Amino acid sequence: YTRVVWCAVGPEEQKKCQQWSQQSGQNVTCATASTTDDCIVLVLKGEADALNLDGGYIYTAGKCGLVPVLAENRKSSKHSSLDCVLRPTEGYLAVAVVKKANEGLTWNSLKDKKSCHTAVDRTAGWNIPMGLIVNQTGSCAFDEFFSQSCAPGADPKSRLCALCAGDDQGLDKCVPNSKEKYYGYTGAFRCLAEDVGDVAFVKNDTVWENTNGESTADWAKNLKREDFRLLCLDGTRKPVTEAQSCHLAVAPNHAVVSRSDRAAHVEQVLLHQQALFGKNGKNCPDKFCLFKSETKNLLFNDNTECLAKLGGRPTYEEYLGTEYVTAIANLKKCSLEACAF
Ligand SMILES: CCCCCCC/C=C\CCCCCC(=O)O[C@H](COC(=O)CCCCCC)CO[C@H]1O[C@H](CO)[C@@H](O)[C@H](O[C@@H]2O[C@H](C)[C@H](N)[C@H](O)[C@H]2NC(C)=O)[C@H]1O
Ligand SMILES: *[C@@H]1O[C@H](CO)[C@@H](O[C@@H]2O[C@H](CO)[C@@H](O[C@@H]3O[C@H](CO)[C@@H](O)[C@H](O)[C@@H]3O)[C@H](O)[C@H]2NC(C)=O)[C@H](O)[C@H]1NC(C)=O
Ligand SMILES: *[C@@H]1O[C@H](CO)[C@@H](O[C@@H]2O[C@H](CO)[C@@H](O)[C@H](O)[C@H]2NC(C)=O)[C@H](O)[C@H]1NC(C)=O
Ligand SMILES: [Fe+3]
Ligand SMILES: [Zn+2]
Ligand SMILES: [Zn+2]
Repeated sequence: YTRVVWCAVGPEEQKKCQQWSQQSGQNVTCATASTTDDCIVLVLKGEADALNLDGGYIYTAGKCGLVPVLAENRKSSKHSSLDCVLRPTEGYLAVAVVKKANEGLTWNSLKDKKSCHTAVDRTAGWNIPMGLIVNQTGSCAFDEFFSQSCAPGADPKSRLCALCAGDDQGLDKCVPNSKEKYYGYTGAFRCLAEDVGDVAFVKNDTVWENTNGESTADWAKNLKREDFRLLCLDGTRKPVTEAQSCHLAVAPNHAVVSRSDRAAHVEQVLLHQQALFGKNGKNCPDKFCLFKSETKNLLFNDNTECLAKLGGRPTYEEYLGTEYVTAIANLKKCSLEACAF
């Protein structure tokens, strides 16, 4: 009776999920929704069991009673003796990236420029940068800071969606799923790489994984790290190698969430699923790899080494931390106690 229903966001994730479902022998089956919020609703209704969420979405799900179950864990440097599944998470660096050729663009001259965001409500793409901007300008009119943007999830007829391109046909403009060309970490970075936007709000890893031949994708194969600069909060610009000293915040890792009454069951299935399809899995790269999808980051981030257990059985507030949680609450005053559904 240990069957788990995963929630896929958009048709590309659905496709990957179906493959996983086939290989799992129906231990995992798939539900699909157009947006992450819709997937959250499916979980609440008990029509789906779980999905992997960015920190920003964990906050939404948390208010509605969903709980973190396992966290994405990437390549470490320390803790190297301890196993991946037991190793603590280090969190990723949220950064703002610009073209080197775009001289004189600093943090202090971002107003009226063109911005690329992963999606509304996400940590590096929205919550961190817009929280900082709202704070600095003392205004809730974050919708009027940049001249134009691609922020998937915003009103398709607003300036916040002006730069979004939609799918292979121009349909689904600004939808918060991989159908939108400039959606997510990869899409937001592509938005910058193609000079549609002036700045991209992504995490540190995105820059590295899509430059100097790390990505064989059409738009990325010719990109060089040296051609990019990170915007620091002190008004300086640094090479992408200096992320440790030039980031906007440290973000809590993406995590699997489920309804609390299903948490234990979801955990045991997943631990077994990754033994089969994880980084060193029995059937990866032979038959299926759960953490691969050609830089598209479908279901999970492509740089995920393993899903790790969470020390101290944390609530959603403890995981994201009190630092990050307070930032979100303040930004959400612009747009204390309620589930948003
Ligand atoms: C006071 C208000 C707190 C905020 C709200 C409550 C949060 C409650 C949970 C957080 C507990 C704090 C750290 C405990 C931890 O598990 O982590 C390290 C301990 O690891 C081990 O070796 C355990 C080995 C176990 C063997 C025994 C079986 C050391 O911690 C330090 O190093 C860790 C990796 O080297 C980072 O995870 C951690 O930061 C964390 O990194 C991420 C970036 C994320 N953004 C987190 O939000 C951040 N921490 C906080 C508190 O925000 C960092 O401070
Ligand atoms: C935008 O501005 C608000 C207002 O300052 C920032 O919220 C504030 O965040 C700090 C740190 O999270 C909170 O201060 C304190 O933290 C210490 C722990 O170090 C704690 O001991 C104190 O009780 C206190 O919370 C502060 O409470 C909080 N202020 C308010 C009014 O909620 C927010 O972080 C800023 N946004 C961004 C993205 O920086
Ligand atoms: C930013 O992210 C990049 C890529 O995720 C990190 O570079 C990787 O670091 C590991 C060891 O920590 C190396 O073994 C990998 O080969 C690197 N990946 C690539 C694609 O080059 C980098 O360490 C991160 N920077 C910070 C400051 O966290
Ligand atoms: Fe994220
Ligand atoms: Zn820092
Ligand atoms: Zn606790």
